[PDB]
Amino acid sequence: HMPHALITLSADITEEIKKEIAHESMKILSEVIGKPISYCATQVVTSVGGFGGKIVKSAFIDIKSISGLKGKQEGLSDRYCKLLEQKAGIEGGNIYLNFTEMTGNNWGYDHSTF
Amino acid sequence: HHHHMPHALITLSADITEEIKKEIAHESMKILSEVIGKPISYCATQVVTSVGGFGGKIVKSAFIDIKSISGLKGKQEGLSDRYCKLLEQKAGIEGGNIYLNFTEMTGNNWGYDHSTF
Amino acid sequence: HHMPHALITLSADITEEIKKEIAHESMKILSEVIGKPISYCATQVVTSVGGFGGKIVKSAFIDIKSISGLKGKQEGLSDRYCKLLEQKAGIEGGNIYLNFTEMTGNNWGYDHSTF
Repeated sequence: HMPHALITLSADITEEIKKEIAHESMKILSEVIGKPISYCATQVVTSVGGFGGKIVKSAFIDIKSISGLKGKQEGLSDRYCKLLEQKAGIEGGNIYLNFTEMTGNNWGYDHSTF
Repeated sequence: HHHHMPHALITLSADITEEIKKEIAHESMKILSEVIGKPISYCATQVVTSVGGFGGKIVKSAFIDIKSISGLKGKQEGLSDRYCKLLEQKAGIEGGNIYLNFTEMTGNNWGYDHSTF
Repeated sequence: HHMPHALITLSADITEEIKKEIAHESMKILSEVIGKPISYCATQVVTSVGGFGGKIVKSAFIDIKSISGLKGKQEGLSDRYCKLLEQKAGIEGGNIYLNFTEMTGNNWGYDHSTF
């Protein structure tokens, strides 16, 4: 399935906390999408962010994979919102998520495609 | 009367202050709300500082990823004009060094506050 | 008129100069493999904190987007970027994911307008 999470968040957090978020994100991907964690990936990007016209700690989480998302979107949102709430104090009302299934031909990994 | 949930992820490579980045995020959300037509409480924006190039040269540039649950069809031109005027005014980025993408998402692929749509 | 773009999110500890070199080479790769002139090839290099397989390690995610012109070139594109990131940033091929997306022109904005 090759799940990936690009997490763009604007909290003032330590680098350690960013690493813990990346770690928990890969665990979340494996547990909810159901694949072995060795193929789960995550990048955490620090941003300057706003929600509803206000500058507030917030996030956008871009989930992409070679299928495996259909029906699992709700569970992933609840896990990620609890995580960013727990590690960065970001409110659920200030987090957007996106889920996108990609065909193998448009998925690159280790010099090749699927 | 119809909920659209617009988002703009702005990746730009200008040398600008954090305050100017906040102003960009703020104006971006106003632009989204005014042009896509939704209440601004549902418009969101993240500004990401990058190292960037255009046309083989290293130059002030940006990539603006606009996403929503519909509401984009026909509004892309107006959005391109307002964002290019914004990044030019605040960061000095030329219109010829900004790319934008527009993507309409189905509700089931949109997460918010522990649930989906 | 393909307008290729590469958004490179990588978590290596590299200099700003090296990041410019990656962006510079990225546009050349776009121009050479998609077959277009480089004047419309564009790239952003974004520094992240990243992991692969539950561990924190240098890794990358590469978002390749254009108005078509990708169909069939993805294999070649993955090979060049994986070699580029290995050579300039020491990132292993097994810690790089890539995505390819063809956009219709009406959903492609540039210089105050669309296509």
